[PDB]
Amino acid sequence: AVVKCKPTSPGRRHVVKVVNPELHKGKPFAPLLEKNSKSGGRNNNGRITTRHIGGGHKQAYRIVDFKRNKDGIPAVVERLEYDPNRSANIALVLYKDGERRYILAPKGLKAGDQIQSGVDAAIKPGNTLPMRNIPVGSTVHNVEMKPGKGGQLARSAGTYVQIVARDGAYVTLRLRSGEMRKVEADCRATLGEVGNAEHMLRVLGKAGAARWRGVRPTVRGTAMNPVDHPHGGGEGRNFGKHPVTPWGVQTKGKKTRSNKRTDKFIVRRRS
Amino acid sequence: SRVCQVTGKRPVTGNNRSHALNATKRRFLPNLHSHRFWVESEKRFVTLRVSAKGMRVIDKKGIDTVLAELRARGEKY
Amino acid sequence: MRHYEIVFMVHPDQSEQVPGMIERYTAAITGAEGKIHRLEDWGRRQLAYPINKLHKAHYVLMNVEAPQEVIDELETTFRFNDAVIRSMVMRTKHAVTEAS
Amino acid sequence: MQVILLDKVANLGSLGDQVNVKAGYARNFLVPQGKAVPATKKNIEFFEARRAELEAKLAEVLAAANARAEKINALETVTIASKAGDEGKLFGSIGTRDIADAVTAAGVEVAKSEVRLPNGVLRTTGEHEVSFQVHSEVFAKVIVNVVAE
RNA sequence: GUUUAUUAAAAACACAGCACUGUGCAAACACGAAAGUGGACGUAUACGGUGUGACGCCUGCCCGGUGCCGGGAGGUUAAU
Ligand SMILES: [Mg+2]
Ligand SMILES: [Mg+2]
Ligand SMILES: [Mg+2]
Ligand SMILES: [Mg+2]
Ligand SMILES: [Mg+2]
Ligand SMILES: [Mg+2]
Ligand SMILES: [Mg+2]
Ligand SMILES: [Mg+2]
Ligand SMILES: [Mg+2]
Ligand SMILES: [Mg+2]
Ligand SMILES: [Mg+2]
Ligand SMILES: [Mg+2]
Ligand SMILES: [Mg+2]
Ligand SMILES: [Mg+2]
Ligand SMILES: [Mg+2]
Ligand SMILES: [Mg+2]
Ligand SMILES: [Mg+2]
Ligand SMILES: [Mg+2]
Ligand code: NA
Repeated sequence: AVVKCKPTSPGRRHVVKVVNPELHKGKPFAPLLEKNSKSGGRNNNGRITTRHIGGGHKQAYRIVDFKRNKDGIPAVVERLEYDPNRSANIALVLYKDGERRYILAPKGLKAGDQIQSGVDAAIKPGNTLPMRNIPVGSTVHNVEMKPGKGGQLARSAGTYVQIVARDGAYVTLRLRSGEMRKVEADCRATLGEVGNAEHMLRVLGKAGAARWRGVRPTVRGTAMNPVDHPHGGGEGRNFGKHPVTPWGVQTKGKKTRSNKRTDKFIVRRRS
Repeated sequence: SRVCQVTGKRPVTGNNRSHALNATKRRFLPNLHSHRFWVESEKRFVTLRVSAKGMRVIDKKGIDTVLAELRARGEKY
Repeated sequence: MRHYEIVFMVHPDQSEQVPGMIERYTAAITGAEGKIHRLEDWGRRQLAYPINKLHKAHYVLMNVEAPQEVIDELETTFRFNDAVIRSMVMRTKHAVTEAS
Repeated sequence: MQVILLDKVANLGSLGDQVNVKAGYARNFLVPQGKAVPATKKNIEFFEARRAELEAKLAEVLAAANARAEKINALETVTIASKAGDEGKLFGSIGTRDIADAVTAAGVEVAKSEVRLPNGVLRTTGEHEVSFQVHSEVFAKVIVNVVAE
């Protein structure tokens, strides 16, 4: 799965590819596609609000079923498909009634496996249940934060959530960041980890590989002039300043979370 | 905009005076809050963006009295 | 065919549903062309130490002759059943019918 | 805020007092519900002078037929359908919704919000001691059973 | 590869890689008086910021100063 490229040229010497032979070679399921136009990090006002965004390959958007609300009807996986939008791979599933959908592909999922959602579903991976029927200690992913919201936690490749406790109406989750968080037990989760766990093992190898992922170069603040960045100035590699964002806020350790609305759900912050 | 529907209170302008009496322009904003008011006559709730003083006015008078004045002014609710 | 000895302890609040559990599992083994040799039901026994802050666990013993796949799905049933505490499956290399 | 009451309030009401409540209590709870109206002199005579007895009789003849539950036990200990697996373990829980409609003739007779569940929504096969608040002091104690069909 | 259009193409910038740090999602952050938008129809194997800069072998001591993080007993301390 992880292949080192031979150094036939610089820019190829350090490339490490993540090759999955089970990904569908061919076109994605057209009914579940739609346009996803690039923004270049610009917003309503046409101004850069997120730096280092722009370019990269054109990408169609795959409508992935995060809700997983086709309860009781079994589905069979037919393809593992590459998704340019997420780090995870997606699986095309066919329900018994003839409906096809895209779901996040869990680790042990391949073509032909059976999945279903609902309260009566089994505890095999790829099945979606409320975290009230899922046993405590189970490894889940695609976790809803509100009942019916859709599933926002543990969606990246190789990620998962551990159900740590169930105090009746709520369930405590250990997130991939190490944070303990309360979630309503009626929220839904898919059993197993997210597949494509070797995604983090890839090495881009060259500047161009990041460029065609839509990532524009980052200029260090200390390389700028004082008018551009709080870092910057000096007759050759001077810093003499506490590291800050381009807008003067201290970076290198300073809590920026200020919600007061969701702290009731956070059992313990990450460490 | 930030206007009380009952009293007509809107942002007024003033100065920030420092200890050195430096004057910088500032706005005084009304204490506005959207609030669903129960209209006993019409068997329904009417949401109004009112200042806190506007709420006190609605308690002093009736809600119907204030709605009549709002209707007279052309203020839609 | 392999001989297994299954001892599983049940929460002493679902004990009145234990007979429902018993015939569900025996049907699974018999349905899969197995055969139950012993089906002793020891009832509500004191534990030697608290398990899940409990005592009085309901012990059920059964010696069966089933194929592997039935046993694993039986163990899976025990694992995901919260009314079952501390199941225990062992090979016995012989059918056992004598009482305990 | 001075307010004149229209019915029995738990901790400050005697159906005719002019207690001094906080503005939020009157504005958001007491007035929008039929419990009190502001104590303007307009209302005070327009309360005391002519209805100091007719709303008293209306409340009393309304407390009657509400204190008349007639649903302390509707038919028997009512048995309600549900979908569940083994070991009890109600898959689809029973809530204030399902209790109300099933206990009555398809929910027409009784409303949905007067169902009190001390144990919360029902999550296991069995009979549970659910309450029923038809009126401000009415506690109907129907036993509801749930069966996995 | 990029750069001072019009005296500087470089050892400068970027870079893949590395590390720290923030961020549990109505994310942080940014643009906006706000609505809203980008981040992202993404979800910690993600995203932002900062420094360093393939790779190899490595990265030692100091928390006194400044900053940041945590604690709150005590002292001081605003409006009221
Ligand atoms: Mg960036
Ligand atoms: Mg970088
Ligand atoms: Mg840089
Ligand atoms: Mg310079
Ligand atoms: Mg500056
Ligand atoms: Mg500098
Ligand atoms: Mg410099
Ligand atoms: Mg120097
Ligand atoms: Mg250029
Ligand atoms: Mg040029
Ligand atoms: Mg030049
Ligand atoms: Mg020049
Ligand atoms: Mg030149
Ligand atoms: Mg420079
Ligand atoms: Mg340069
Ligand atoms: Mg450098
Ligand atoms: Mg120190
Ligand atoms: Mg401190
Ligand atoms: Na220090």
